[PDB]
Amino acid sequence: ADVAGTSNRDFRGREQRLFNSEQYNYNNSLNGEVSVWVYAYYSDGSVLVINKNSQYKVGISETFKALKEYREGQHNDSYDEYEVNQSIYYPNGGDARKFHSNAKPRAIQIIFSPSVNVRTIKMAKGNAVSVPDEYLQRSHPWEATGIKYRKIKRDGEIVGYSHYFELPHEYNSISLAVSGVHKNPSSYNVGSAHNVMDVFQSCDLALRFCNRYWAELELVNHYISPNAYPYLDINNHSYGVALSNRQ
Amino acid sequence: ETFKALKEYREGQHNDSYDEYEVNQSIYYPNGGDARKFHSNAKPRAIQIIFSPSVNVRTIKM
Amino acid sequence: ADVAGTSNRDFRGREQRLFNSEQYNYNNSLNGEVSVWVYAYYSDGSVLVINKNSQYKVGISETFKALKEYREGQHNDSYDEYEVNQSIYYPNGGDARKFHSNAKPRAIQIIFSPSVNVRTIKMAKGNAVSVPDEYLQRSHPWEATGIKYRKIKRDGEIVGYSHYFELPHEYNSISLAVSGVHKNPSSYNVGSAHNVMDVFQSCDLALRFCNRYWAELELVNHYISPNAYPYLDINNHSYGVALSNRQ
Amino acid sequence: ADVAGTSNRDFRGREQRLFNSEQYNYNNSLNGEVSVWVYAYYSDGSVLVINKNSQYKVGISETFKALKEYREGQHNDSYDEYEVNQSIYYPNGGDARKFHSNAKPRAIQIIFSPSVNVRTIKMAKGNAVSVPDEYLQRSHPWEATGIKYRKIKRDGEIVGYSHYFELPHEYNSISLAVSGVHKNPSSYNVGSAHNVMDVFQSCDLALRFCNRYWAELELVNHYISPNAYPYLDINNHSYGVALSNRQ
Ligand SMILES: Nc1nc2c(ncn2[C@@H]2O[C@H](COP(=O)(O)OP(=O)(O)OP(=O)(O)O)[C@@H](O)[C@H]2O)c(=O)[nH]1
Ligand SMILES: Nc1nc2c(ncn2[C@@H]2O[C@H](COP(=O)(O)OP(=O)(O)OP(=O)(O)O)[C@@H](O)[C@H]2O)c(=O)[nH]1
Ligand SMILES: Nc1nc2c(ncn2[C@@H]2O[C@H](COP(=O)(O)OP(=O)(O)OP(=O)(O)O)[C@@H](O)[C@H]2O)c(=O)[nH]1
Ligand SMILES: Nc1ncnc2c1ncn2[C@@H]1O[C@H](COP(=O)(O)OP(=O)(O)OP(=O)(O)O)[C@@H](O)[C@H]1O
Ligand SMILES: Nc1ncnc2c1ncn2[C@@H]1O[C@H](COP(=O)(O)OP(=O)(O)OP(=O)(O)O)[C@@H](O)[C@H]1O
Ligand SMILES: Nc1ncnc2c1ncn2[C@@H]1O[C@H](COP(=O)(O)OP(=O)(O)OP(=O)(O)O)[C@@H](O)[C@H]1O
Ligand SMILES: Nc1ccn([C@@H]2O[C@H](COP(=O)(O)OP(=O)(O)OP(=O)(O)O)[C@@H](O)[C@H]2O)c(=O)n1
Ligand SMILES: Nc1ccn([C@@H]2O[C@H](COP(=O)(O)OP(=O)(O)OP(=O)(O)O)[C@@H](O)[C@H]2O)c(=O)n1
Ligand SMILES: Nc1ccn([C@@H]2O[C@H](COP(=O)(O)OP(=O)(O)OP(=O)(O)O)[C@@H](O)[C@H]2O)c(=O)n1
Ligand SMILES: Nc1ccn([C@@H]2O[C@H](COP(=O)(O)OP(=O)(O)OP(=O)(O)O)[C@@H](O)[C@H]2O)c(=O)n1
Ligand SMILES: [Cl-]
Ligand SMILES: [Cl-]
Ligand SMILES: [Cl-]
Ligand SMILES: [Mg+2]
Ligand SMILES: [Mg+2]
Ligand SMILES: [Mg+2]
Ligand SMILES: [Mg+2]
Ligand SMILES: [Mg+2]
Ligand SMILES: [Mg+2]
Ligand SMILES: [Mg+2]
Repeated sequence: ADVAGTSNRDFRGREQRLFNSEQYNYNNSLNGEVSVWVYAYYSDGSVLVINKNSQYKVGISETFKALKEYREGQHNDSYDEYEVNQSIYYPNGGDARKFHSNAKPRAIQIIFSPSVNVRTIKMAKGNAVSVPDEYLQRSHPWEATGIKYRKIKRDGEIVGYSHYFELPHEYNSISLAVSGVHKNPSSYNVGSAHNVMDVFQSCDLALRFCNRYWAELELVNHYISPNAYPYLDINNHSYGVALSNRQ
Repeated sequence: ETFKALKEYREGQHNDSYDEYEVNQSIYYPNGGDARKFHSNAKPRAIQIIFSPSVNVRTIKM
Repeated sequence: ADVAGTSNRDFRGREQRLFNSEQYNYNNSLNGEVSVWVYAYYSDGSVLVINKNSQYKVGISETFKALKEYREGQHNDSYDEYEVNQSIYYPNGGDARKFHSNAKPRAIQIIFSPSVNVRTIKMAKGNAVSVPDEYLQRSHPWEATGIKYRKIKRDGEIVGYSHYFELPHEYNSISLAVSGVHKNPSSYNVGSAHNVMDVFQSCDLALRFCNRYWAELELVNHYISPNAYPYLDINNHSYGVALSNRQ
Repeated sequence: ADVAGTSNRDFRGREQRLFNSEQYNYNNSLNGEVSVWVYAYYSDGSVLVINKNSQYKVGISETFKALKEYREGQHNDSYDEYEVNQSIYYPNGGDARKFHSNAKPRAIQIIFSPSVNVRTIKMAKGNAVSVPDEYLQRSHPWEATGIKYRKIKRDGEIVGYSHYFELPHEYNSISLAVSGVHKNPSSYNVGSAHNVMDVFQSCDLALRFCNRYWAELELVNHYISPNAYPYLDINNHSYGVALSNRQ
């Protein structure tokens, strides 16, 4: 046989490159996944991740209460935290024993898989009683925030998209939903009558994952990296795997 | 349902809830947790899916 | 001096081989130990080991209750488990909040040291109220189960004997005692009048060991291997050390 | 065929009677069980049963502490009960908050299977520090109490033997061991040299059972009756099954 790495007959090299290219391209087909992650960062350095993976479109919707830190199997000041919520829903509405709950997120990062179309991304960032813009009567139910997403890149390839915003002020008390649509450069509308019931089934088939990691390092090591997920850390370093035309 | 949601939960009884957080960490990534057991008895041993007879079987997706 | 490994004057090699042979043969003398282990395997992957080591003869006897899983320093549903025992002693006799106690053993392995005589092994596998065979009136107090023991082998040598049985069914609710006698190819009966009081003293001198390990791996690493004990794991792999005529 | 119940050719009737006779006689053979029960009765109406079943001989030995009532999975005043024991071991030796512990047995019943030889029964009824008769120096280690055992009878047959004694006084604070030997009308001594190692193995093979029932009714219904055990209740009623020459 030809010697490795010296000719066009290195079929192991050609198949390795095809194996990667096919994964990249499958994810972008209408048969592929589109995925979103919301990361809520807490002052103790822990991170709640919520992930949803589905065909055609995907999103996540959470209340103010649901994004607060919850330590499984530990004390959580649960009575005082009921009172904190009352005081956040209406000023002076509660009887809490603290000025600032350390369970409130200090920051949110939203990441989409590279199979999203960025122009379809929509976010409803509401106040603590789940209203998008001060009063229901004057609320558009979302903002199209695609222009703010940064490309997470590895070896020159877009491995995902990130929108990050800090919540450093006492008044940053939010509810949050986000949504994006899978790329579709074709003129076959996946929600047109021929396929609309498949998209209804996709609403039931979407898989969700939720967990609190103790540190960004642990999130990088045990969540992002093992699953070949995109990520951007506090030092602006990009994680992910480049696949298109690569061995 | 998530992996976590299908685990056994005994309402109003002890559920080893701290150890079970650690079991989940060890299931999400090998050697990722610090649990005090090899196998969680809260993990399902089996799943049965049943549909009503009004389903069309060719549309079922899992 | 002669060079190592090249002549009959490698006295270090001769002494190494004698050191091993003497241990093998001492254990088989009437001055040596005979040992039994009972392993009760639980559905959480943990393993109760009971070991007894004595001269002349050895055994272990346990109730249904004693073989149930007990987690030292943790919750054990101890009130519900009293009710589980009532329901196991007589059908519908208890008021438990579960159909199957996960503390019930899923399997038993009995292992004897290679100094046992296999034809002397006896087992009383009783029901949950400690009766060998349905009713006392019709019970022979034991079954001689030696024919069922497998040889645990390493490098061609018998390092011990194993009888394993699963308890996979709801009705497998047992009490258990086992017993074996140290080899004695001589015509000197160790229980004849000259030595019988020594065997009575051996009943008092027998050393017992009991502990729950969290996994078969941990049992292999920290119990079986450090002490040069025989074992057979779920994958049918044999552990032990061959000693006869070996360096 | 002949009609049932009218001739010597009712082979189903003959086999039924043989089936019962064989159980009766097997239990009395040297291959059969001999069994002892100790029942400790508490003032709350509950009953601790300890049972031992073995070939050749059988007994039970318990400390003062071990015979005290223990409610599995409930409060047991365990600190105060340590102090009660100190005050029972030596007058004014403890710092308990009660004059009389309700965990002390009010009565003991010892029952043997009908395969015991009554003349071999021995009892060591000690004081609370486990001394048979006031001081060790003057103690015979047992009393042969067979003459006091009553025959428990059903349909004319001895189904077992009972010795009962109340402990109604404040000073009735006891430790207790009992022992009996299986019948052997032969001149083959089961402990002579030919078989002595089998009797040593029987010491390891003896099966034990222990449990606290909440009432004598529950003991009758769920312990005595289902297992065809002999018993004598507080009303002097005999329980058991007659088997010899019976359908
Ligand atoms: N492309 C490129 N890579 C370099 C150069 N110097 C060092 N590198 C390293 O080499 C790696 C890329 O190597 P290759 O994948 O073999 O080169 P390629 O440009 O992808 O070409 P093909 O894989 O043959 O299509 C990068 O990760 C760089 O860190 C350079 O001049 N050009
Ligand atoms: N006996 C034997 N062992 C082999 C052979 N080939 C590889 N081995 C390995 O060598 C090991 C045994 O080596 P030795 O103990 O030196 O050979 P031996 O047969 O015991 O002979 P002595 O120790 O000199 O009595 C085994 O564990 C084998 O895995 C072979 O042909 N014969
Ligand atoms: N033996 C006997 N039993 C009676 C009499 N009257 C009523 N019985 C009842 O009948 C039962 C015994 O019946 P059987 O077992 O048929 O009589 P048996 O004397 O044992 O005779 P075989 O069984 O034929 O050997 C007892 O439980 C009594 O309650 C009587 O006069 N004699
Ligand atoms: N020394 C080099 N000269 C020319 N091209 C290079 C060199 N090193 C890498 N490249 C190529 O340039 C492209 C971009 O790779 P690069 O590693 O710069 O991007 P990245 O990992 O997305 O971002 P960065 O490394 O800047 O964080 C890839 O195709 C890569 O192989
Ligand atoms: N390649 C070989 N050819 C001949 N004899 C061998 C070879 N390898 C090992 N032996 C010898 O054969 C005997 C049996 O050793 P072996 O390792 O097969 O037994 P074991 O460890 O009890 O079982 P196994 O390895 O099959 O689980 C030993 O004396 C050993 O030294
Ligand atoms: N009416 C009767 N006349 C004659 N013999 C009887 C009668 N009833 C029973 N028997 C027989 O007398 C024997 C003794 O039975 P019985 O029921 O009197 O003894 P038990 O059950 O040990 O004691 P008890 O019934 O007095 O508590 C048995 O063989 C039985 O069949
Ligand atoms: N504003 C508050 C906060 C707490 N408490 C009281 O202090 C007790 C403990 O507080 P909690 O907030 O429930 O904290 P933990 O019990 O420590 O935590 P958890 O409930 O999560 O286990 C409560 O039962 C409640 O009586 C209160 O009166 N008023
Ligand atoms: N891997 C583990 C498991 C438990 N624990 C400790 O043991 C205590 C009790 O364990 P937990 O798993 O919370 O069980 P329970 O309290 O019995 O059950 P529950 O929490 O469901 O009421 C915990 O607070 C925790 O301190 C631990 O340190 N490490
Ligand atoms: N069949 C049952 C089981 C439990 N319980 C009640 O629930 C309480 C807790 O149950 P238990 O079985 O004792 O479990 P734990 O307290 O969790 O474990 P442990 O006792 O081993 O520490 C008990 O006090 C008892 O009141 C009950 O009424 N009936
Ligand atoms: N003579 C006694 C008896 C009890 N106590 C105290 O009261 C507490 C409770 O008593 P205890 O006898 O242990 O009863 P419970 O806790 O009710 O029962 P258990 O321990 O069996 O669960 C103990 O920790 C001990 O401090 C004491 O000081 N002196
Ligand atoms: Cl497509
Ligand atoms: Cl010897
Ligand atoms: Cl016989
Ligand atoms: Mg807990
Ligand atoms: Mg609380
Ligand atoms: Mg780079
Ligand atoms: Mg081998
Ligand atoms: Mg409890
Ligand atoms: Mg206490
Ligand atoms: Mg009668």
